[PDB]
Amino acid sequence: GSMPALVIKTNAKFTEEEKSKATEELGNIVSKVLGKPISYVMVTLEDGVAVRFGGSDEKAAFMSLMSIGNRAVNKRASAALTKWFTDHGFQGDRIYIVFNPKSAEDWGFNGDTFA
Amino acid sequence: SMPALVIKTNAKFTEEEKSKATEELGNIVSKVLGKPISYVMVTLEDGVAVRFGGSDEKAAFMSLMSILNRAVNKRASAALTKWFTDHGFQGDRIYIVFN
Amino acid sequence: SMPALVIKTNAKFTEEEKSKATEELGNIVSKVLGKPISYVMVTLEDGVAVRFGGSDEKAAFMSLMSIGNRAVNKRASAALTKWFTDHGFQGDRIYIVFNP
Repeated sequence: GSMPALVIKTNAKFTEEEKSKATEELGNIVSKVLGKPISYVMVTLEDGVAVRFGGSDEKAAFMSLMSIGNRAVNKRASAALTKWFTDHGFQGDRIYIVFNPKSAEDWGFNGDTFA
Repeated sequence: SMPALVIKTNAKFTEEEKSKATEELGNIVSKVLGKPISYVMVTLEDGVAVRFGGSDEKAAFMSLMSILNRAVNKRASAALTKWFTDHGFQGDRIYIVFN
Repeated sequence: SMPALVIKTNAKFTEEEKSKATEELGNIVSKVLGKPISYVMVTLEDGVAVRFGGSDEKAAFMSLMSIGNRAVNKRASAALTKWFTDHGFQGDRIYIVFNP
């Protein structure tokens, strides 16, 4: 799981400072669970999004975790990312996490691809 | 058969900057993919909270969806990244994912 | 097994307009994918800068994420497009991509 990117959407409304802290902390979580250095970790966080999950528009979050190229790692990543949100008052079953792995030739960085 | 380019950045653009970006980046995609000019869906969200390499310096995330190959992906990465480096972004803070 | 519909538009919606849209579009996903609404995620972003066919006229982009066929995809496209055309969008400015 190299070059990971975590894209987050939530209907919660965060201050600018809350988002700055969130991208740091969620990025550090990604770095830790995937065993990748923080220098390649990308995090995007969009708040104030209209979200409905299970028919309810209560607080919820949608996340996609993308990376270059695992049952075990996915479970640890799901748990750790979900814990950041439950630590901030979200119900865990309203945290939707999807994983999108990619081949090196499908990842652009620094104007090139790693293939 | 029409590609889609989804763009997110923590940079803040004026309306004219957004208008020019979706036109120019859309035309880059059309040209590199061998599609007609304007035959592309482009979305651009600015002011997004972004962190890359631990830093909240200006950065951009792009997803390019086309119903692509190793060679075309490299040309697309270079051409899209050049647009951003020409507009003040660091080349190593541009992530492009191909689908 | 939990589908997600991600919507972006350059239209501007009120909070009440967004609430109604996520409800009705989510109900369409439930029906066309044959999944209970408890499994369906909908996100909606308005005020997005969009260009489609070279034009920044009112338009909507949708990505439907669900594990998996031509037949269901055709019905999904038709039903989701009808919601937008019933709510003031031009049909040829509705773009839907499927990600299995």
